Amino acid sequence: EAALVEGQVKLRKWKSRWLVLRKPSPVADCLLMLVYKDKCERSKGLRERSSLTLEDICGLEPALPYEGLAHTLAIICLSQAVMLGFDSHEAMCAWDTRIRYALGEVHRFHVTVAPGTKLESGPATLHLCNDILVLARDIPPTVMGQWKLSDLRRYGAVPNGFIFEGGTRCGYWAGVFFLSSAEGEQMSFLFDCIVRGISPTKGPF
Amino acid sequence: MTEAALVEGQVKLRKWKSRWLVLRKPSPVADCLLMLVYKDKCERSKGLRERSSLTLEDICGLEPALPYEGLAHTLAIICLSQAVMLGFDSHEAMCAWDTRIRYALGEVHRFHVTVAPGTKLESGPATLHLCNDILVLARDIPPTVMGQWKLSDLRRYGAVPNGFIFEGGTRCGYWAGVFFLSSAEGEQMSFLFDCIVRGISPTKGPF
Amino acid sequence: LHPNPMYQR
Amino acid sequence: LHPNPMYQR
Repeated sequence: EAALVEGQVKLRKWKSRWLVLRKPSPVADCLLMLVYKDKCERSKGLRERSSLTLEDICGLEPALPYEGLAHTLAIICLSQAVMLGFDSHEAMCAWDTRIRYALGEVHRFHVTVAPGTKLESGPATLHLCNDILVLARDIPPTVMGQWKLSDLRRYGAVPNGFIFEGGTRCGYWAGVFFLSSAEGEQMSFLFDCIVRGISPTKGPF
Repeated sequence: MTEAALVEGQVKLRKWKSRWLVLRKPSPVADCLLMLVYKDKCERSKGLRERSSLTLEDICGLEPALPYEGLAHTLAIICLSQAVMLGFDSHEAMCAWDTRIRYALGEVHRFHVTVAPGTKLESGPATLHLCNDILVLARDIPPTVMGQWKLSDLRRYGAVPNGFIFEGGTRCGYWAGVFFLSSAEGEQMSFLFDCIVRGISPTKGPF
Repeated sequence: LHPNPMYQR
Repeated sequence: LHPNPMYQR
């Protein structure tokens, strides 16, 4: 029984438990969480204490202070955010690095949302997750706006920011949206690749 | 910047009509295929907007070299709803397309089997398809889906002398029960099953 | 015949 | 600004 990652992680009080993470399908946006009692009840072969699957993943947010812990990773879903507690900044980075690659194209950009739209103003983080785009805030993160990339009319890098317009299909989230950032040109290139079937790193899908 | 393709070339489509066909995954983690059809290679070269588009979002498997409508080098994209028949001239181009599309979609395998009489399933020659999280049986030309299971809903399975047995559980309502297939590749089928349900790709390791 | 690890969940 | 080829599909 294989894992994309496993190791000692605290989960929600904090309970330190040997966590196994894997994809249930070779090509699907899901993580299967396997909660084991320890490394023993796992390296032996016993069945997990508990399990959960997350099927609406839309981003990852590392390095968050949360409930006493300096180094926590958020797996963000449309429905909820799963918090994982680590001990070192490195152990958590490892988990962020490994999950992002595994799930295909998942990218995060720390931006400032400009007032004027249905969105809330202020610092947030844009998450691209394969098909979908999302704006997340706070600890724990919550989704404050969502779009299918196929439902975008236009996007582009601008001096010190980024813009994307949502089509009518978007309903409440239709319209033009403005973001302040130094990674705008990097953002435009990613959107360019994805909407054309190109992974910037892996090439054609 | 030009729109990428996993494969593109001259293909017949459904009488038959020849057109330059572009196949690509709509997203980096897609079970789907986007079909992009141009009149000729030039329209594609000049990067004009395609004549037609289609997204196949319920693919069950691939199966090459079935005779159909006067052609012998054809590829079937088998879906829960419909089969899409592709027409090629050369044998090797068809195989190239089959091999490239298979790998790109994840874990997609097929085994020629004979379905034993006794169950809800029609007996006789058929092809068993594993498409990532789903198992399908397919028959005829053009192939139609006659049985479908989530792999996660199977209680038991295993290789046997000259065959392979699998059992669908309560999760699969009227597809529940025990099913029997004849083939010389049961050991290969069981090992494939063992790997997928544990998240291992036999070829790629962990997903 | 092999039992299926996915099924127990 | 960059138009989206995915849009009209």
